[PDB]
Amino acid sequence: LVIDHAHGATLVDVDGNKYIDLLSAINVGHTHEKVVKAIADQAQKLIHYTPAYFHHVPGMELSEKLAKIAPGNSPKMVSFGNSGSDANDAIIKFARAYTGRQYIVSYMGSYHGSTYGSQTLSGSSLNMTRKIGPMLPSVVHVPYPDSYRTYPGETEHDVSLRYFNEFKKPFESFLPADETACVLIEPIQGDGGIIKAPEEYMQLVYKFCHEHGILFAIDEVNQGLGRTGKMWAIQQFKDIEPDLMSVGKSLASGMPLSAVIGKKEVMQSLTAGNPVCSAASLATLDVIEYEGLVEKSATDGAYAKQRFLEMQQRHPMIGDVRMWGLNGGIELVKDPKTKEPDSDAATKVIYYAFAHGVVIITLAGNILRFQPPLVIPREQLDQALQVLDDAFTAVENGEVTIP
Amino acid sequence: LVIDHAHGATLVDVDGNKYIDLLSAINVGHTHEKVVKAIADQAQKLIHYTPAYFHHVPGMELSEKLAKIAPGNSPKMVSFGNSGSDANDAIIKFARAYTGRQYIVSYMGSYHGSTYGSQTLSGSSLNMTRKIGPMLPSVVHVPYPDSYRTYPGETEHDVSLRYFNEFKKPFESFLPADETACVLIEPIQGDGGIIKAPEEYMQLVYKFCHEHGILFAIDEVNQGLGRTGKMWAIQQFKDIEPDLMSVGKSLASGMPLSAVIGKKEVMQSLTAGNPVCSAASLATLDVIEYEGLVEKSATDGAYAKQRFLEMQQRHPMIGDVRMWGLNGGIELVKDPKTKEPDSDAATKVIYYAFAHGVVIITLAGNILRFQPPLVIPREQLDQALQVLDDAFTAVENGEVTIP
Amino acid sequence: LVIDHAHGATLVDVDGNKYIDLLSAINVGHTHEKVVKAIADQAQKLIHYTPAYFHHVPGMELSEKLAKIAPGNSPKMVSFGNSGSDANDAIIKFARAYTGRQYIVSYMGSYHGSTYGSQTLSGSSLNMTRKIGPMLPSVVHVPYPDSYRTYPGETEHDVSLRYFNEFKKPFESFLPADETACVLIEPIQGDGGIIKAPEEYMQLVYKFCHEHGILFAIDEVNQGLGRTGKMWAIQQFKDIEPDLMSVGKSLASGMPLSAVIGKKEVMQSLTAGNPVCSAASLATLDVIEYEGLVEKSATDGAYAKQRFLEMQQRHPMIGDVRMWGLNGGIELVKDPKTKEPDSDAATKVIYYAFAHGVVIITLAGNILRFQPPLVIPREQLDQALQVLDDAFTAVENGEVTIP
Amino acid sequence: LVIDHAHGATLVDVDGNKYIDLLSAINVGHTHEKVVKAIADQAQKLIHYTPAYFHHVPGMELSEKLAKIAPGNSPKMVSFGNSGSDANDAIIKFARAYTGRQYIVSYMGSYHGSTYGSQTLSGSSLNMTRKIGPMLPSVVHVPYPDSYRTYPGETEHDVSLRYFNEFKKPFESFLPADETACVLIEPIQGDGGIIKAPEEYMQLVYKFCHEHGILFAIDEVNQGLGRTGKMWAIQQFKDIEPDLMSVGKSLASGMPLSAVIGKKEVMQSLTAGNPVCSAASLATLDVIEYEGLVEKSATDGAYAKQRFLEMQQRHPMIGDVRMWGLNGGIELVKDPKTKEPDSDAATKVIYYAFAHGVVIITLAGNILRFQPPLVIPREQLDQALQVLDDAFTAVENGEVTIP
Repeated sequence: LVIDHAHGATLVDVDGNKYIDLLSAINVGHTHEKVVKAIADQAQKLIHYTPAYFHHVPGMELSEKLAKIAPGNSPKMVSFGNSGSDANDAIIKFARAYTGRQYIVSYMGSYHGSTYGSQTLSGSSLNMTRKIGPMLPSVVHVPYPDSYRTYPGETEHDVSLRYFNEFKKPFESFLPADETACVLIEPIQGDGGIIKAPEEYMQLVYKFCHEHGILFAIDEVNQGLGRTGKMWAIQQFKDIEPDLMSVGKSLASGMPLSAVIGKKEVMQSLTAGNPVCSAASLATLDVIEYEGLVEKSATDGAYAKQRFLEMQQRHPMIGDVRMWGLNGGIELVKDPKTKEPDSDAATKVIYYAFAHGVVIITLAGNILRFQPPLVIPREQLDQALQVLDDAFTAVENGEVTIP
Repeated sequence: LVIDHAHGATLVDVDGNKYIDLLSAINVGHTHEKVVKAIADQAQKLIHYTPAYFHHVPGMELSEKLAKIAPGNSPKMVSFGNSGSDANDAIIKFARAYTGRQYIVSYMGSYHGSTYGSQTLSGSSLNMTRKIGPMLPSVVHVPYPDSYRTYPGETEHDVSLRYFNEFKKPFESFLPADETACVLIEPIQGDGGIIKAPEEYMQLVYKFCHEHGILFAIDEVNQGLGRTGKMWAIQQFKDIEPDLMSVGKSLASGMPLSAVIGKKEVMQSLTAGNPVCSAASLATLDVIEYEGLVEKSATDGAYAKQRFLEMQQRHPMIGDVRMWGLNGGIELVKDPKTKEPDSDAATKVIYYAFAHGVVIITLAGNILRFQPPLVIPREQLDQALQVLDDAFTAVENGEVTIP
Repeated sequence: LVIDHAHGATLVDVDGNKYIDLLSAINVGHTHEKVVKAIADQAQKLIHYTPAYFHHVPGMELSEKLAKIAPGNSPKMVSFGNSGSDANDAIIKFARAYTGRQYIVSYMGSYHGSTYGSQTLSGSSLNMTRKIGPMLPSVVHVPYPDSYRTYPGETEHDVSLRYFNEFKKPFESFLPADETACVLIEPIQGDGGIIKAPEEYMQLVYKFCHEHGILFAIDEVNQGLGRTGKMWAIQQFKDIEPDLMSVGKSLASGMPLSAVIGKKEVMQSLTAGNPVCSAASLATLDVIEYEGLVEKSATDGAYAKQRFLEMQQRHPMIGDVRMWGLNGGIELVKDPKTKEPDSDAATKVIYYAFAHGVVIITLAGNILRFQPPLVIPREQLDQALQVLDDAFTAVENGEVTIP
Repeated sequence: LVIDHAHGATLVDVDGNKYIDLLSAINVGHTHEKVVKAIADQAQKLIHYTPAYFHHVPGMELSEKLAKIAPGNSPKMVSFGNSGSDANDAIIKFARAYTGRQYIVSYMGSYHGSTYGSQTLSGSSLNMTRKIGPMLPSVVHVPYPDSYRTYPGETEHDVSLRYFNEFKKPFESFLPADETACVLIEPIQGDGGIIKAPEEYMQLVYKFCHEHGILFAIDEVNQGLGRTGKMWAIQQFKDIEPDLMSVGKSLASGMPLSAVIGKKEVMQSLTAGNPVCSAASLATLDVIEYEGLVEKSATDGAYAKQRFLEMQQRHPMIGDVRMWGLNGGIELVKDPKTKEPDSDAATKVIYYAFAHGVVIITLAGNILRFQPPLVIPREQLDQALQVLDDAFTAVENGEVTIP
C-alpha cells in the first residue's frame, strides 16, 4: 500500500482511504501546522551548512532548550545526530572517554539502533545481528525485569530483587565494575513490549552505578517527549538524574534529528544539527508544551488503561494491559493461567482493525502496540478503541481469516 | 560567527556580510529554488511515517532513479539511511552477510563516518578514536597511494606497483583473503587531501577482489554526484562496477539522507527514507541533470586547475595542485624540493580569504580544500580565485598575522 | 615456606616438617614410584624433538589410550598441549572451525585458564581480567546452577528449570543459536566452589545444543581422571557424550601436558606431546587403573561425605557439604538460615590445620577445598579429618588468631 | 617415521638409522648428560606442587639466574609459563596492565604462538587463523624489513628508512601512539625466514617507543639462548634494553617451560614453574655457559656462513645466505636477478639430505632452515654441510625425484 498524505492521527492512502494511526516519531501527530511552517520558513533561509566558522540560530536555541528540559538540575550539554542509532553510539563514546573504561552494559529485550555500536547494545531482533558479526567488543547484556511472567507468588519487591541479583552476577564473575563505563537502560522498554521496570529495581541499579563510578545512561528514543505522561520516561521514577540520555527523531516530528543530552563534564570528555530539522524540532517542542501533550498523554493514558482493563474483563485473550501515558502494550495470551503467547490472535486483531480503518502492529508476535499520536482527538481515540473491542469479539467467535 | 541565510555560493552572516562558499553536501548550492519548493510541498503532505504497511512515492521514485544512475549495468537495490556514517556501517553488514566472511579492509587516510563501524574503517583523525576503543573487530587498514611525496624517480607505474604490493602484504601474512568480505575505497580520498588513486592501482585491487571473492566497495559520500566531473568518482576509472557504494547527505542537498546502492544479490543478503528528505533528493538530482552540473564541474574544474597551476608558477609555496572537477587540493609546502608541510602558510591563507569574503578551510594543516558548489557562477569563482592569489602574495610578503 | 620433597599425600619442607596434602594435578599423589621411573627412563632416550618427520611411541600410545577411555563410543582424536589453558583455547578453535560459527558460551563461576581465550571464557577471578582487555570477542557468559543458595521452597527441578531459563534468555535476545559454535561447561565447577550441576539441567543444555547444531564441550581439567569417583565428571550424568573435552596437567601428574579429546570429525576441522611428559602420563594412567583410584575416590568420597556430614551436626558453621569422589567443598557460613559467608572462620580453619600439619586452602573466601591425592592412605585421611574437626572446635571457641 | 632416541646432534629411528639434526628447542643438543640427570634427580624429589604456601628451590634459583642474564642492567622479574605461546600472551597482559593502554603492534612474518593472544600477534601461517576468528582485538601488524628483495639501488639505510616509514603510517592514521601498550618484535624473525632487522631500523622503533611511552618487547623464543652467537638476539643490536622479553622451551631443552623477563615495575603491574622443568633449565643454562655455546655458535656460525657463501659461488640457485650464529636461512631462487622463489628445488634438497642422513626443513617453501644444536661436533657439521653441497649438485643436474 501507498500513503499519500496524513494529518493528526489520520493517514490517507493514494485512493483516499482513511485510517487512524495507532503507531514512533509522531508525538505531535502528522503534519502539524506549526511544524510544516517551520520547515518551510527555514528551508527558504538555510537548508545546510558545514559547521566550521559558523553557527545557526535554530541550533543554538534548540540546544539551550533541550539542556533545560532535560531531567535533573545539573548543567548539561547537547550533541546532535541524525537518529537514535547514532545517538546511542555516541553514548558509548562519551561514556568510555569520560570514565577511561571500556565495558558497557545493556539489556536483553532492548532496541537501541542499527549502527554497529547501538546494534551491539541491542537485545531484540537477532535477525538484525545474523551474519554481520563480530559486533563491538566489551558489551554485556543483562535481563530486563518482567512483571507479567513471574514466578508463583512474586511481589514487585521479589521481582525487583531477583532481577537486581541477575544484574550483579556478571559483576561477581567476569565483568569488573571498575572497568564498566556505563549502563544503558530504557526506563520503559519499547520494542521489548512496553515493559516498565519496577521502581525499586531502578533505584538499585542507579545506586549501584554511582557507588562504582559507572555512568547511568538512559534511552528515551521511544518513550520520551511526553509519551509516558511525563516529559521523560525516567521521570516516572523517583529522583533520578542520568549522566547521559538519548533522544530520537520524535524530537523533530520524524525529521532526521537526534540528540544526546548529558552532564556537562561528561560531554566535555571528547556536533551541530541540521537547521531545517532544528526548526522542525523547535516547533515540535512548542506544540508539546502549549498543547499540554504531557498532561494529555497522562489523562488519555489513564482513560485508555481503564478502557483496556474493561475490555479485558469480557475478553480473556487479553493477558496483560500495560499503560503509562498513551503508551501501551496489550498482550494477548492463549490462556490467562499459562500465559502462552497467542501470536495468532494478535495477527488477526491487526488485520481486522486494518480492514476497519485502524492501523496498529505488534511486538513479539502477540503484544499490541498502542502509541497513537498524543494530539489524538478523543472522538478518533474512541472510534479506534471500539474497533479494537470489535476485533476481539470477531476473533473470539472465529470470524476472522487472513488470506 | 552566525550564518543567517545562504543561496548559491553565497553565505550571509547575521550582520549582512557576504561570503563566497568554497567548501561538502552542497553540490547544487545553497537554497536552490527547486529544493526549497520540494521540501515545502512535501512537508505539507507528509513529514514522517513509520514504514510497516505503507510506502511513499518520493521514496520509490528516488530509489528507482538511484538504481539506474548508479555505476554499471548490473541490477541494483537501494537502502536508505540518514548519513554517510550509517551507510558505511551498512556496507560492512551487507558485505559480511553476503559473503559469510568477516574481515574488512579499509584505507589509511580515509574518512567514512563517526558511528562505531564507519569510524573503525576510518583512517584520518585518531582524535576521533581516542579513549573510545575497543573499535569493531576484524578490520585492517592499508595505505592509500600518494602521488606527490614519492621516492626519487618513481613513475605512476612504480607508485601503483609499490602500493599494490603493500596491499598484498597483510594477505601474505595474517589476513586470509578467503575470509575478507570487502575492501572499501574512496576513489578519490577527500579528508585525506583530495588524493586520487592511480588508475593501474585501482585495476589491481579490483581484479584482486574479484579473484578472491572479496566485494569491491566504494565511498562516494564526498566525491560523488558530479563533484569530479563525472557522476561518480569511480567513473574516473576504466570499467569498474562496484558491488556496493555509499552516498551521503549531498543526495538531498545536506538534508539528512544517505544511501547504499549495490548489486541486487548482495543487497538481498540481509530500509525506506524520510519523505521530505526524499523530495529534496529528487529535486537535487534534477538540478544536477538539467543544469548539466557534471559537465559544469568538468569544465570549471579544468579552468580551476589551469588557474591554480598558473598561480603556482608565481607562488612556489604551492607544492601540488590536484584537481578533478571543481574538486581540488592545493597543497602548500615550505620548499618545493623537500615538500615540507607548511601548515602555517595555509592558516594564513584562509584567514586572509576569510577577511576578504572567501570561506575556505584546510586538510592536514597545509592543504587547501577547494570544493565550491557546482552551480557556482563564473564571476564569483573568479572573485574567489583572485582573492586566493592575493592571499598568496600577502603571505609571501609577510603581510598576514593571526590574532 | 619452601618445600623440599614429597611422596603420596605427604609434603616435606626444607626443615623436615611433614604435612598432609589436602590440595589439583595430584590424582596419583606425589612422586609415585612408576611416574618417577617413567620420567627417568624416558629422559635417557628422548627429552624433545620437533615433530616434522618423526613420531614418538609414548605419544602414539598415549594418544590411543586417551581416545579409548574418553567418554562415549564415537571415534575420537586427541590433540596435545602443555596445560588446561591452551587446551581450552584450542576448544574454541576446534569448535569455530568445525561449525563455521563464532560465538562461544561459557559459565559464570568457571575457570578455564589464563591465556587470552580460556581467560575470556572464565568467570572466577576478574582480578585476572583487570586492565588487560579487550578480551576475545563473541563470548557470552551464563550463570551456573547453584543448589545451596536457592529461593525458598525450590526443588532440584525448580533450580534446573530456573537456570535453564536463564540459559535461554541470551538466545531469546541477542545471541543467535545458529551462530553459536559451542557451550563449554565444567560438569562440576571447581574454582567455583565444587558446585555440581543438577542432572536435569545438564540434559536440557545438552539437548539444546544438539537441537541447534551447537557443540557441547566440557572441561575436566580439575574434575576428571577419577577425581569424582568416575573416570570423568561428565559420567556422573546420564548418557552424555561431549563433542570436545579438555584435560590438564593431572594427565601427567603435574608435568606440563594437556589434551583435547574430541569426536574425530570435529577434530579434523583444523599437535604431538612432549615425550617425557607423555611417559609420565602413561605411568599416571596405569596407576589410576591398576590401583583402582576411580573406585577408591568413590569409596573414600562416600566415607569423607559421611564424616563431614557428621562434623556438620556438631558444627553449625558448616553450611553445606558437597562431595562427589574425594572431591569436596565444605562451605562455611555465619548462620545456617541466612547462609552468610564466613570468610573469616575459613581463614582460621586453614591456619589451624596448617599449624597441625594439614595443608588446605579455600575457594571464594569461605569454602574449604578438599581434594587430596586419590592414593591417600586411610590413616592420613583420618588424621586430616580429625585435625579439621579440631579446627572447627578451636574456631567455635575463639581459640584461633592469625598474626 | 618413528624416532626412538637421540643424543647431541644425532637422531636414531626405531630401525637404528642415524641422522644428523639440522633443526628449535635444542640449543644444547639431545639428551645432554647434565640435563638427563637433573630431570632424574628432580623427579625423585618433586614432580609437582601447587604453589600456594610453598616455593621450590630450583624455581627461585632459576628465576634469579634469568633475572641476571637478561639483557640490560635494570632490575627484572620473571614469570614462568609452559611455552612461547603463553609467554607472548602474557606479554600482552603485562604491557596493557602497566601502561593502561590497549593496542598492540606486531609484525607481518612473525610467529609468536598458537593461543588466541600470541596467535593474533602472529603473521606467518594464516592457515593457523582460518575459520577461528574473531581474533583478539586492538592488534595491528606492520611489515618486517626485508633486506633481500628490496628496490633497485637500496642501501641498508634506505631499507631502514622505508620500513620505519611504513611503521609510522598507522600512527599517522588510525592508531594513536598514546594508546599503544607495546610493540613486539623478533630481533631476528625465525619462521619468517631468519630475517634480521637492520640496526638503524631497530634504533628508530626503539626510540619511537620510548618517546611515546610504548613498551618495547622482544620475542627470543627461537633466537635466544646463544642461537645467534650472543646470548640474546637483541644483543646483536647496540644498547637496547627491552621492557619485556619472551623465552620458550629452549630454556629447558624442550621440556615445557617458558618465561617472560621484564623490568620490575612493568612486571608488578599485574607465576612459578614446574620444578622438574626448572631443574632441566638450570642444567641447560649451565651447559650453555660452561661449554661456551654462545662463543661456539659465533665461531661455527662464521664458519657456516663462509661454507655457504662458497657453496653459493658454484650454486647459483642459492639466492641469499643469511647467518648470525649457527642460525641461518639459505634461500633458494629460480634466478639470481628475479629472485623468484624455488620451492621445488628446496623440497628436493631436503629429500636428498634426508635420504643421506641429514634432517632439515624449510621456511616459506624455498628457504632452508639451518639451526643445528649448538653443541654440534665439527665432524658432523662438516658431514652435513657436504651432504648439502651434494644435494645442490644432484638437484642442479636433475638427479632428484620425489615419489
